[PDB]
Amino acid sequence: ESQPDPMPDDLHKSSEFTGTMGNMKYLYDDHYVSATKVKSVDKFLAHDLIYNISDKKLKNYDKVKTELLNEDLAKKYKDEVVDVYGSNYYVNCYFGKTCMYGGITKHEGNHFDNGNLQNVLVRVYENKRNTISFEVQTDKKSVTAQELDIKARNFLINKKNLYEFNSSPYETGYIKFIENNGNTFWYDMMPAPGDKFDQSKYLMMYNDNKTVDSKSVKIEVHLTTKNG
Ligand SMILES: [Zn+2]
Repeated sequence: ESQPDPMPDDLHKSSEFTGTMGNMKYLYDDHYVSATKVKSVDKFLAHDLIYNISDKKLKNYDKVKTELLNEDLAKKYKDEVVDVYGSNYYVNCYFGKTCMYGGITKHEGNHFDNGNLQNVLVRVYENKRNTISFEVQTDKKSVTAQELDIKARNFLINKKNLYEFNSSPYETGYIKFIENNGNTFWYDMMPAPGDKFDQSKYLMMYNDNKTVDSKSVKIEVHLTTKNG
């Protein structure tokens, strides 16, 4: 069964976050771990996998630990040739090391043919009006929801100032995934109330390694603006 859509009090309010909105912005603004045809090299806890992945660009890490929801997932992927996509953090990361959640898909059989890319449609709703729509791309057949989530938020940060250093133009936001079997789920896009932001804790939602069919999945982003 589907996750029921948000109740009014399910959704975090950015007005109730008095920490730094930049710490959320940072997780999604041109920010991801990406690795291809890798195989885990080690483990810390029972539910995690460590990989030798170096960031090209700014050269900040060469090992990545991904935590999974349970031990069965770790065992399932441990010796598989995988591709990795996700949002990394350094604060309270403990095994040039960085930490993330989920992001795992088997490589073999998971790509479209002629170097093809699959376009996935994101409809954006602002105070319930579909104001803009845009496409994100993946070359994966079964893609993590996290990868599509990161791609969509990166675009909304840049095009819609979704997150800014001090705050956000939006009060609440969730990203909803609609699958072709009718299953739906959603992530809260705002930080928990209070004055600190816990990145390890926020990102932990991706631990389930949730995958969707890229060719068929529908995405909705539902935002509410501040005054009314
Ligand atoms: Zn691959």
